[PDB]
Amino acid sequence: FAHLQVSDSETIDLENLKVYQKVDYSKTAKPLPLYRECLKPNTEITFTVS
RNA sequence: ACGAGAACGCAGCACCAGCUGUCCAACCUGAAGAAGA
Repeated sequence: FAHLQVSDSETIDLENLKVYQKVDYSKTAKPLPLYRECLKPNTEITFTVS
């Protein structure tokens, strides 16, 4: 990494935003208090990482 | 009633002329918002 040059991410789309619920997996799908807006699927982002 | 008396070592004259406090040098190195809210 100290000889690698990782860069930032490029543009992430604005029309691909979709709020989602966080759920539990332990033998039941009980919702959890914290929610968050997220990014909807089938979105493509690009980089320039060499 | 003195080898004496009288007699400015004084007058004119720029410590001055030319000369980059410059040249080289990355404020740089190493470091996830996860996690049982």
